[PDB]
Amino acid sequence: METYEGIIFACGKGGLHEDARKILQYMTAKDVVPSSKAYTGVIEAFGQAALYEEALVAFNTMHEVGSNPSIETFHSLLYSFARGGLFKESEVILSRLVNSGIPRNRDTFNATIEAYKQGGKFEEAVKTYVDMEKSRCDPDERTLEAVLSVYSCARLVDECREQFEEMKASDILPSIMCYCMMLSVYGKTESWDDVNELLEEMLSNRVSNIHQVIGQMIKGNYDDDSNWQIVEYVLDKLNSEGCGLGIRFYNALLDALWWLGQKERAARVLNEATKRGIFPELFRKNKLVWSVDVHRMSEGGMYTALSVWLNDLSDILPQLAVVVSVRGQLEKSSAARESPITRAAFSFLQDHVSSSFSFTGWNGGRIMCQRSQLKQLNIVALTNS
Amino acid sequence: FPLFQLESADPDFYKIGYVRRVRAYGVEFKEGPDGFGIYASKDIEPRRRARVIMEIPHELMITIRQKHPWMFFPDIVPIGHPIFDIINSTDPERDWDLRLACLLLFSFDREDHFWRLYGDFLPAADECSSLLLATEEDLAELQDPQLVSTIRQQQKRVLEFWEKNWHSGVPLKIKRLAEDAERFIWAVSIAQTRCISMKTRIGALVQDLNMMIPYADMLNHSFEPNCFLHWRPKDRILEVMSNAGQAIKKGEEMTINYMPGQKNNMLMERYGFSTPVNPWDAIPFSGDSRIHLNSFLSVFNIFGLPEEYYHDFVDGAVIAAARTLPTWSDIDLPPIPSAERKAVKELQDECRKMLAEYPTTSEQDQKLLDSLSEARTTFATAVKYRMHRKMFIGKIIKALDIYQERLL
Amino acid sequence: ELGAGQRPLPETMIALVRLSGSKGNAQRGLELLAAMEKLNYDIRQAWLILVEELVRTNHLEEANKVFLKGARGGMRATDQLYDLMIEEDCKAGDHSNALDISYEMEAAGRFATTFHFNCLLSVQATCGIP
Amino acid sequence: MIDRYKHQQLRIGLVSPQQISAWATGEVTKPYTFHYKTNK
Ligand SMILES: Nc1ncnc2c1ncn2[C@@H]1O[C@H](CSCC[C@H](N)C(=O)O)[C@@H](O)[C@H]1O
Repeated sequence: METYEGIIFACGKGGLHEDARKILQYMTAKDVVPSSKAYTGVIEAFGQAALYEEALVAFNTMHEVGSNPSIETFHSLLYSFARGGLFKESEVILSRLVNSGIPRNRDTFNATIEAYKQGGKFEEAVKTYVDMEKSRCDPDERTLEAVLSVYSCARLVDECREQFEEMKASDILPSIMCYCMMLSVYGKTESWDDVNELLEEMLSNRVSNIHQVIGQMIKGNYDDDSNWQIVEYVLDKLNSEGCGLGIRFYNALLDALWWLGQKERAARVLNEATKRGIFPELFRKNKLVWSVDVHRMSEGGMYTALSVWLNDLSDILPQLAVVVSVRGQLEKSSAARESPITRAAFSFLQDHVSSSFSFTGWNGGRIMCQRSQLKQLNIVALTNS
Repeated sequence: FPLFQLESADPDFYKIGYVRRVRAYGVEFKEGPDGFGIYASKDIEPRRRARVIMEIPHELMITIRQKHPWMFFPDIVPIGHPIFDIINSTDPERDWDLRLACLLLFSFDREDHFWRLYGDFLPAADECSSLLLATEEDLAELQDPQLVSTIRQQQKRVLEFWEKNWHSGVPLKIKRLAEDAERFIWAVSIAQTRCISMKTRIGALVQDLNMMIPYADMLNHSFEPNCFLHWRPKDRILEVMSNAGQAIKKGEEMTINYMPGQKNNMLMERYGFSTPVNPWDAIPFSGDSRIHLNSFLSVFNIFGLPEEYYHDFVDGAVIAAARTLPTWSDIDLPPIPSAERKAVKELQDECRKMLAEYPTTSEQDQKLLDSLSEARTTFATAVKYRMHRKMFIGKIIKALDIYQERLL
Repeated sequence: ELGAGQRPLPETMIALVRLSGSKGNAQRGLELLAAMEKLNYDIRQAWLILVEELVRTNHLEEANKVFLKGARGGMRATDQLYDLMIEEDCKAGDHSNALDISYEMEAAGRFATTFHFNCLLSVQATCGIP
Repeated sequence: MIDRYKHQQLRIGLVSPQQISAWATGEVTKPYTFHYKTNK
């Protein structure tokens, strides 16, 4: 029990779903009933790879073997759903947590804000933060980062200033993720004065090494063959808290680069993430489907993903080219086609390949291009400002 | 408050049996243009066991042993009567209907016999649907050379028997039974269309009998019957029993299975009728194209073993389609959808090739039947037969189209 | 499939039932048969398949347990499977199971013949009590 | 149908001295029936 749970935790931490599945099969093949904690590690790994179907099967199997889910199990699902913006499934857990006798802790509130944010529900995201303070609790550093992303996403420059300065008002030294979100909201409004003001703060950074290297590489100082090894050195050091922290770091970084005009640099940063296992669902290239999955990405990251995907399309035929913007129960509804990600991807595709990618009549969160229309198709310019 | 809120048969039809211990429970005899029938006079609620619908005493029946020697139960032929010699001269296998016809005509001549009264409710020569009464023009409407030749042999066999045994030198007690060939042909037609064969125990003797059973020969045929026949040896009563646990609504027709496992051409040869929902009808396919038997059965919710197919659009024709279509099966190998569409397309072409063999179509035959005004009973029966076969082939084309699409 | 909200086909359950019998997993084979009954399918054909797989894979002891439960439950087996179960039990010296099945065979409505009696006699003749 | 078989038997036989001992164990050695004084 101790060895099985130890290995599965590592698989769930690093998002190695294939290894986690084999440990579960090995335990069953030896007539061993895995513990409730062991299944939670398997559920964690599937959520790291956006394999929601296999994650909910393991959750279903927990009750079958009598290993009822613990509080940590309902957190593995919430963080898995939060990254994809599946607030419909997040509310199912929340409506289940109140019935299961589990009070809402702080971690539950953070996932709720993150799920609503990624799902485009900006009004409901701040309401959770509004209702969180009424219930007392104690917002942590990620909660401040959770609500800062909401304001940064909906282009609130003055709200983002107040949120960001208060982070350092308590001598917290906000992480590199919050700095990259400041660059996005300043880069979205073309506020080039504030961008240079924040960059000089990240250039000195005598205390934190990651801010210095990442801040330097954004400006383009580290774009040399030998000078890209230092940037890679930081990425390998950050590639030790698992895929959970990595996806948050790359989403903010690509968002900052795209809004600052460093669109060619964002292409190489995304290429650095994929080889490290980040965004394993991003691309599929077989004879049937050529797909790009952007439901767990930021707006800047999605644009970078589409730009590379479109350029690679023109190089080469599959039966279909699809863009997965909504991946959940919201697909079977009209709300998915009104999602901010779905509209942004379609708007991005409209003025890059003319009217070649149209919606689907059978799914709200898909943007397809038939094989016949693929014949009638760089397509996107990737340059640094 | 209570202040503010198919014709019935002749009343004497049931009464003549009723005064002779015939009992009917919850059913009524109703008469229509197509003939008599038995219908539930009220809502027959389900029970744990089969419910008694009708009870018919043995003494009101005309029965003869299926197997030689010929004994009659009850014994009505006097010793030394010349009718026994006529019965005894028959072919034991083929001439069971001739033996019953001789008994039937003999029974009409007896003053005390019940069938002297019951014979007046039998269909006449122009009302019986037996193909023995069909003219050569009626057989021309069958569009089935095999069935036509079978009927012609039946008519030839019946006629030659009358000519041999009812010649000029026979006694008057024999002449008055069948004064003309048509009278004897009608008797054989009644024998074929109404005979019920059962294994019965009478006293200590168990034997197979060919039986003419009044009020039970008014039950129509169904391949999904709600009733069955049961011989009660202790008091010598034939019971008509509704299926155990089956609810029967008021006005629903009470039916039995005349001929389990038999095709429409067999129903036409024996009883002079056919059904479009016969689950045993077959169609000759080449076998070049085959569909997946397991998929076809599951698409239409047909369960059970092949010899006991049942439905949980789907009717007896789809069950017949499952048994007659060319099929393949490889335990649990799944069928490729694109290869199954080629088979379905090729099977539908062969189905249309056979519909094109008929000069008319199914709906043209149906409107012809509605336009009739002076048509013999057998003529309409012949048209219904070919129309039912066209409806069966057309049902297969529809079933294949549904199956081809539900395989996605 | 169940987690996706889809309803498994009757043929899909039969593939799982037949697979369970090939591995001798009678408990899983019976769990799947209960699922088919819950799904309102017809388990007679799948029960017939499960028993034959266990007999074929030399799990005669498990096959008798599954067969009797179905037979005592009211299901009527095929005449081919009746002759299979009686004969295989008597070849293994299991008169107790062969007599139980033959009693259920007649209760269903299939009377024993000389073949079935000769199977029981093959074991009765060696018990030392004439 | 198959008869509901019922095989039951009983036998009598002469008894060995060993079986006689196995019944009792238990040897009666005194011709006394009941005590006169204690009525025991
Ligand atoms: N299902 C059915 N469809 C059409 N005709 C049927 C039928 N079942 C029975 N018949 C007819 O009924 C005859 C059997 S005797 C049944 C009673 C009969 N209708 C009568 O009035 O005397 C057959 O000759 C057949 O022509």
